[PDB]
Amino acid sequence: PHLVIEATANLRLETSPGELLEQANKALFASGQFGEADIKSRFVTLEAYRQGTAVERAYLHACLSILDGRDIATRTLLGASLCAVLAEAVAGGGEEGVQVSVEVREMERLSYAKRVV
Amino acid sequence: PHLVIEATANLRLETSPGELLEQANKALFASGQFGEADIKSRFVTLEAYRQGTAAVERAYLHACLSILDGRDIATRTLLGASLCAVLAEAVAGGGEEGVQVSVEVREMERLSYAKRVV
Amino acid sequence: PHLVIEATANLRLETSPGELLEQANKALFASGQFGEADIKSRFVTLEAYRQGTAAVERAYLHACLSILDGRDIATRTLLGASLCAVLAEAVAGGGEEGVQVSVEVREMERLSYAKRVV
Amino acid sequence: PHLVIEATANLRLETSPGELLEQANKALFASGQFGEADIKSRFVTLEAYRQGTAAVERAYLHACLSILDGRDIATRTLLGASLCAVLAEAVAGGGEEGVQVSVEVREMERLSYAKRVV
Amino acid sequence: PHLVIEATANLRLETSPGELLEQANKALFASGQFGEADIKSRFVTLEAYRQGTAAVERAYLHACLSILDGRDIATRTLLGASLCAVLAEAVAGGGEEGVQVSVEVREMERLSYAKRVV
Amino acid sequence: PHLVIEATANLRLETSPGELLEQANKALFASGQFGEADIKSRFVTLEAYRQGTAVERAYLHACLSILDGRDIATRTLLGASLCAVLAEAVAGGGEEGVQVSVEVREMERLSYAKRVV
Amino acid sequence: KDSPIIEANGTLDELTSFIGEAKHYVDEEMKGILEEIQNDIYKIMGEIGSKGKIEGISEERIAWLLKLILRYMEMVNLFVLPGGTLESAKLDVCRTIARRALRKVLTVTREFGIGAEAAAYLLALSDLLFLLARVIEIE
Amino acid sequence: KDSPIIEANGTLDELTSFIGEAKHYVDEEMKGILEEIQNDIYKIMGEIGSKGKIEGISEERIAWLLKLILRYMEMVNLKSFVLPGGTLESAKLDVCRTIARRALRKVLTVTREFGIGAEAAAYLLALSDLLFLLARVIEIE
Amino acid sequence: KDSPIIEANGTLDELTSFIGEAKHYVDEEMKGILEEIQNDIYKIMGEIGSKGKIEGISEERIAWLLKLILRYMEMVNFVLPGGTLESAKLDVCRTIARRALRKVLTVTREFGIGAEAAAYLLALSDLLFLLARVIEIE
Amino acid sequence: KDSPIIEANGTLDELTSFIGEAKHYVDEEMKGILEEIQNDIYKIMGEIGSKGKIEGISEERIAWLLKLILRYMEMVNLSFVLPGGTLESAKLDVCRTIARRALRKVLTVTREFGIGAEAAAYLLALSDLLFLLARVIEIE
Amino acid sequence: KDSPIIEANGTLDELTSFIGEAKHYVDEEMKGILEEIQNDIYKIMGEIGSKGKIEGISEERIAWLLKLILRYMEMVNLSFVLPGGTLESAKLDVCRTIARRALRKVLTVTREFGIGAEAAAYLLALSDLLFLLARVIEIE
Amino acid sequence: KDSPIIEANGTLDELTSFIGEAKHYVDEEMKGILEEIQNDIYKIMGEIGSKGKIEGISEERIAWLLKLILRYMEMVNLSFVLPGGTLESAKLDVCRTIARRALRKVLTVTREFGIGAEAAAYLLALSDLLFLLARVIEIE
Amino acid sequence: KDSPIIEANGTLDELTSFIGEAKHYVDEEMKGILEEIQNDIYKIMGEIGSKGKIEGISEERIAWLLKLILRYMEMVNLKSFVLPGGTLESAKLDVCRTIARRALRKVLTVTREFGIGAEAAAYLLALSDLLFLLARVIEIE
Amino acid sequence: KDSPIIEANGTLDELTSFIGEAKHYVDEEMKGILEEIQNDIYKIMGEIGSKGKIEGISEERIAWLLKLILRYMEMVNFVLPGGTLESAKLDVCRTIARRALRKVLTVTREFGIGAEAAAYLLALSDLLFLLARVIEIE
Amino acid sequence: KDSPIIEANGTLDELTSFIGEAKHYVDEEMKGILEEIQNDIYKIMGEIGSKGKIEGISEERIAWLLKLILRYMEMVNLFVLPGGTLESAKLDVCRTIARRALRKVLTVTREFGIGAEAAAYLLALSDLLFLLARVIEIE
Repeated sequence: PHLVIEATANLRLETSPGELLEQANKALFASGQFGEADIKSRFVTLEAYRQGTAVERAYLHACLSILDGRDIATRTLLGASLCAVLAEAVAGGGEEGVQVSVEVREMERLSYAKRVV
Repeated sequence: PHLVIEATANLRLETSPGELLEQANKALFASGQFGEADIKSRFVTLEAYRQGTAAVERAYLHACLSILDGRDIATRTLLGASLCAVLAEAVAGGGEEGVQVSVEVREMERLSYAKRVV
Repeated sequence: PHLVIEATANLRLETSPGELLEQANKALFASGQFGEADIKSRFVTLEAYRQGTAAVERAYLHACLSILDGRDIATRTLLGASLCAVLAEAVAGGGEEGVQVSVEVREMERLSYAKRVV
Repeated sequence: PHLVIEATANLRLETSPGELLEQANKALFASGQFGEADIKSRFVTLEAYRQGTAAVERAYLHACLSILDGRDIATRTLLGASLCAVLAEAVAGGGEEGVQVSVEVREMERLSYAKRVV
Repeated sequence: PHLVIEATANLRLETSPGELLEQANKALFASGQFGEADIKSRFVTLEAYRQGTAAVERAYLHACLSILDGRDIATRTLLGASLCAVLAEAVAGGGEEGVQVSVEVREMERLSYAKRVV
Repeated sequence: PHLVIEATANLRLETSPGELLEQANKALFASGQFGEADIKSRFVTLEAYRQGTAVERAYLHACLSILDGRDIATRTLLGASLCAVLAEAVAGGGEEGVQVSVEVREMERLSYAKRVV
Repeated sequence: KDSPIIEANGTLDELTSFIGEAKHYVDEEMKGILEEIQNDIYKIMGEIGSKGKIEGISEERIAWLLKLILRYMEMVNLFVLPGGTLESAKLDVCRTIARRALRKVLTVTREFGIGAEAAAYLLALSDLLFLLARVIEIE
Repeated sequence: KDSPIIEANGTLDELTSFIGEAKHYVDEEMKGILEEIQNDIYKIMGEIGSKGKIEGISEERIAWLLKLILRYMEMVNLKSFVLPGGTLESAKLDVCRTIARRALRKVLTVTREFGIGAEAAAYLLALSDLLFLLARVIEIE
Repeated sequence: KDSPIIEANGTLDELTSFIGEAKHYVDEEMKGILEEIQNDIYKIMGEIGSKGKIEGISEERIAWLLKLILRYMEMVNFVLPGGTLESAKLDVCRTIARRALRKVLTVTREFGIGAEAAAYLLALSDLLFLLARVIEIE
Repeated sequence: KDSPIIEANGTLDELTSFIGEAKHYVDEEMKGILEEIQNDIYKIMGEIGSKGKIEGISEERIAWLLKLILRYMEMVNLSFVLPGGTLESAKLDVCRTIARRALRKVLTVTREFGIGAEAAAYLLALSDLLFLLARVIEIE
Repeated sequence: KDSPIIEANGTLDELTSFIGEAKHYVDEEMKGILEEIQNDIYKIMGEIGSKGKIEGISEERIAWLLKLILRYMEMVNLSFVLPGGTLESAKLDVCRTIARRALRKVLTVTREFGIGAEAAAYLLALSDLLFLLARVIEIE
Repeated sequence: KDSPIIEANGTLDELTSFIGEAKHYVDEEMKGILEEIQNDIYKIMGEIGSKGKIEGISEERIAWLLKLILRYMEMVNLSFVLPGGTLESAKLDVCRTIARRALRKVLTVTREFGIGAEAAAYLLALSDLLFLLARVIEIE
Repeated sequence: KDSPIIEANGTLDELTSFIGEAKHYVDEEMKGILEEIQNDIYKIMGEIGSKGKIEGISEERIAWLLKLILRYMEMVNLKSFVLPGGTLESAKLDVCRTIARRALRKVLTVTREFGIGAEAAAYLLALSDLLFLLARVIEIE
Repeated sequence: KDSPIIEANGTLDELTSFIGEAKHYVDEEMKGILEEIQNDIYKIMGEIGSKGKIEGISEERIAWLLKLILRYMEMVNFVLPGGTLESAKLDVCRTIARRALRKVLTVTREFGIGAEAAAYLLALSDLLFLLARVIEIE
Repeated sequence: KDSPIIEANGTLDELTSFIGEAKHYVDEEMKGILEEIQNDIYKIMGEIGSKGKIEGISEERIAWLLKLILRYMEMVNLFVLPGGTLESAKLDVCRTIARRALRKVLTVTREFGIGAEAAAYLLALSDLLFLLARVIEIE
């Protein structure tokens, strides 16, 4: 699976990006749905961003892409698990609360290619 | 919803990324489909890019709007059209030929989407 | 179509990102499914990344090809296989173990997709 | 059709096997379902047999009629009843208790059935 | 598969039961549907028999091939035809009129069939 | 139900046909599917037989005919039960292993006639 | 009360009524046979109407018809048109109705699994009625 | 034009014809009753054939059959099942009875699918009961 | 034989049997007509039963019924069924012929066979009607 | 991951768990039998979950249950009795009813996919063994 | 041997077995009640298994449960509580939930075949009685 | 009162009852966890029974189970083991298998009505927690 | 007129045409065999096309193919899978074989829906086996 | 595209390829005819593939085939397929044209397009038959 | 034994046979390529016939075809009618069959979820066969 975490530049985290990614991988691994070496995560900081039309804001968004063929309970729980990890890593940012969210999307399985060099 | 705008490095905009993002959020807000504080947009400049196989210098602008599911096709089509027009008018030019501008509107599974506020 | 290639910072490629993107566009063009000027690709290097939980230096390469919908499975599967082979050939190595290379082929809703040329 | 009649060695019949088979063929012929020369029957005496687990001398008579398929249930049921009555009448007795007499009517797949005359 | 060949006592064969059974097994083996060691055949001579109701002396030969299920009709029909030709060819004659030769091909339920080797 | 056991002439059993039939009836009775007095078994020795096209061989085959209206578990188990009984009765025969098998077939119920004299 | 149960009893009732008419055109022996048939045709209605809860005709009744059939086949030269005499005509009508009753009974058997003996009886009956009609024409 | 309309009229026609035969085996009183019945059947056929556009039998006709039924029940004493056809004449009425029941089944199919003919069905049901009683009366007398 | 085929032959057999009874209540001329009809019905049953494999009635038979119909229409001027006992028997036969027709038409609709048979049965039901009226008149 | 495959494994898991509880209420001999049964159930689950790709229980296991059944039938004499004569026997009656539920689910799988006939036979034999063991406890 | 007939008897058997276990955790009075219930369940199974051919429970049995229910309601005062206040009451809460499962299966049979309405009523009343008995144990 | 709504609540009730029994075989800490779970199940039943009209469990509850799961995973080291190593662990293995049955029923509701996704996630996490708690008892 | 009847005859026609080509790449003996086969195919087409009203191939024709098959099996010794087309001539027969199999599938559809053609299907099955062997014989020789 | 559109174009492509092979076994005149046919087939594929949006063959093409058919019928007097090697190739093409027709007709029945194409393919299968016979004769 | 499994193997067999013929009309290099293709098809048939139980072609085979395709596109001027030469005609026929095989394989993939790589291979194959045919005409 692939996990992409996008944070705004003005977001302050409790931990470094490194640490957050490690926690996220532990949380995903612990779900029992993935092989250890398959979980690939990456952290991205956004410098050009805007939230809404109105006030300084910050946000954190993650998107987990998994291969398809899982049920809704599994996807919902993976979402809930990561969201909690991400949320606890937020110290704050901007002048309002920080929205944290997680999308869990499925990748078509039959067409997915994978090779190891 | 989440809006990601990717531009090539050689694309010249009429205005700054900041202003473009603000215009995009206004355009989305105005659709009536979203709460003001939920519209999250981000702009990305691409340094390593190619378009086609021809040697002519090119530039492009692409946006992808992710919205929660449960909307009809008219709504999605119109959101696409609305943003595309905003993006197109922000382009001054770039490269040796016309700039391609496009918008994808994708739905995010609603039941599995997690959200909370710190 | 849009091709995004993400590589970790510690990945070593045989060729520059420029060269990789050109090869990828040739590979896609050759499929016969796309117009030459429509193939848009971009390369991204990741500085903050982790793979798995084990304390082993690792590197990876991932690509995601987004195409408009309406194609069959053979076509999508083959596009995946074609790109994956290109990406794999370009890897020199990186980290302390083999490099995983993968390709996702996803469809973009056609009716809602906007496109303009400036 | 094929009629196989199996009797235990200790069964006593009112008539010889020859006579029983002739009566059985008349009974089947009379049904109107068969050509005269097609009705083939055979009688078998069983020397090694056991009925149930109780230590009681027993005897039995069983017949199995195989007909080509394509007949209804009334026809099959009646063929069964007809033969069973003949077989029952022919039993004088045997063993230390009443003799069970039964008839199975089974269908043979028609399309695969081969028949030649030398 | 199991092949049972029943001949009347007054049937004259060109060859012995032994040779007939060997020919039958070759014919079945040659169909490509069976393993060599699985083809089990047996020959039975009938002493008590009747055919029809007419007093003319008659003779017959009948075989029944039992195979596991899951085969199509062409296969079953052909197995029938193959054996029937062998059996017919092997008949010299018997009785006062032509000999009827027939073959039934029946399927055995596969899931419930038990088999082991001692 | 009717049980027919066919053995080749060169098959050697541990016990007599009599004893084999009694064991088979006990095994069937024990299934709970049959009345005691209804189980009718018979043993047949084959003098003219051939197995395969190649070697002296022997075999043992049984066919159990029961009235229809039973499920697959029941039929499968009846098959398995008898097969085990038959197999343990085999001492050997021929120059190869002895194949032992059991067919369980259903008899049409509505058309089946039964009378007692 | 299921559609086919009702229809089958209806037809069996109709059959019985037609036999009831025919029995006044035959002699004492055939009349006695036909009355037994009407009784047996009633046990059949009980079984069908009750969807198998009530026992129908025994195997003895089928055996009885078969014995009569053999008795009569032995004296019948067995194509003619139906109704050679008035009396035989009545039995040919009964025969065609018995076949209609059979078709309805078979529908019940196929749908509910009951009535196989009844169907066999009705089938044998239609054969007996045929032969009796021919006997009248011959005699 | 619809299958069940056609089939129901067919059966009602067949019923009427059987009554037409039976009426030659009964006395003057029963003959008069049977002719009234044949006329009522024609009214029923009109209603069914026309899919309810033509009025059928009135409530008075059902009431008429019911009065006859009571008249005859008072004169019929059965203790157990009797076979059909005690006399030749009664046999004809038992045949008519079984046909009326067949007509009823077809009429009910029409009622269930089209919503018409409920009175007709009631009439045919009452008719079946009357024909039964008349047959028994002949055997008794 | 599928269901419609069986049911149609059943009904045609029943029709023939009813005619077989009615023919003992009519005079020599009508009896001859009714026997010709019973033979034609058998020919129809062959065709229906064999699903068209066996040829049925020729066009001459329909023409024959039509000639009789015109003969009788010329002699016939609402009545209830069964004016006389003899006419009643033919009215019963008529209603059965119509039942046979309905079953034959089902066969025709499903299998494409029997259109002439259906035409014959239709013409027959008209002839039987007229013959019944003729008996009452005479 | 077809509906009936999932449901059947679910039920077999539930069966195994109930046996796992019951085994603490029986003696050393019956405990050993019940542990063998739990292992056999896992083999069955492998076969069903994999839709026949993984081999399940051998014919030896069915033969094993049948031998135990004869051993125990010889020691059991019953008229009608209610479930649970003793606490320990009650646990086995509960296991029996679950084995039958597992069988019904396995049969659904067999009917739709053509797999599991031996498993179904095993479960059927198991429900008979569990019945007898329960009666034996009450007797002893 | 229609699918829902089989499934309903299966569940009723399972119910009876659970009661059979629970009866070893209650006193003499409740044990006697539970044994009467197990006997009534067998009558219900007869009726369902035979598709109505065999008579089931009489109206007397339903009346009997209702009398017990009133007896116990008079002694039970509840706010919201969780299942299993004591070990013994827990066993009856499990039985209650199973009786409801049995009811659902019986109702399916009633809806499709028209039989078992009294059985369903009995099972419904039973699930109410089992609830009250459990609460009584916790109270006492 | 749609078939799957009823069936899902039925199963959740059954789950709660089994937990109610198991809680008398565990120590004070696990008992407290199990009581919290029974309360959460009631919230789930409210939501399902009312077809989403009544709010169910918050995201906090799912997060709570996940925290416990990590706590316990850190203390559990397993190869393959059979269910029921000890009597107490057996009770939790039974609860686990029921939670999975509850999940299957809840998912049916989610698929047809669009409700209960969090409930399903909770039940899924619960079945993982119950597994670990059982193993912990056997280890300790 | 029915889809599967039409499609099956179509395929049998196509089969016959392919054999017609292949027969110009074989020797006199095999050519004679292939022409007998083309004639048998026409008989099959008659039966299928007429929905069983025209008699098809007699039993003797299947017996004939089976005798040829045994003749040729005795001369063919394969140890493992071989690719189609070892020689040009054998390739033509491998193509014919694959078409005969396609013809069989279409004939079986007809048999399953209409109950006709079981012998035809058996013939086509035997034919597929014969064509296989003839191809191998050419490569061997 | 919809199953039958795809399948029909597939078959038409296959037909064209078989003609492409056959044209190397015939003389200059027949080769010219076959090349015209391959061009017409492409025009048909456009129409079928585009669901009627693209115009297909004009009526002149059917008229052209019919003229050739009459020309050849005048020169042609039961035979097995493949009298000569060259004629065999055309018999194979004929059987494929009929397969193409069946697929085109499915498209016509479902979508209402391709009736002229179907007529062309039907006429083509007749022409190919005659050309094959002509080769054997000559 | 499911209908689409059988039909797909049938078509793949037919494809292999047509290639088997075509290989006698090409030179040593193309012949070698075509024999490798026939071997790969055999592996595909194994996978489909066994409903996925037997492994089919590796990603290496798809990569191999793609390399050949690029090799040939570089030397092909890429509308002509099929069959410019006799030899190229044979490959155009093979191409059309490979597409028919693909359609049948895709039906299997859609119904059973197996064969996606096989379908990709067959798709790539139909492209290679096209180019090889053009190469023959050019050369």
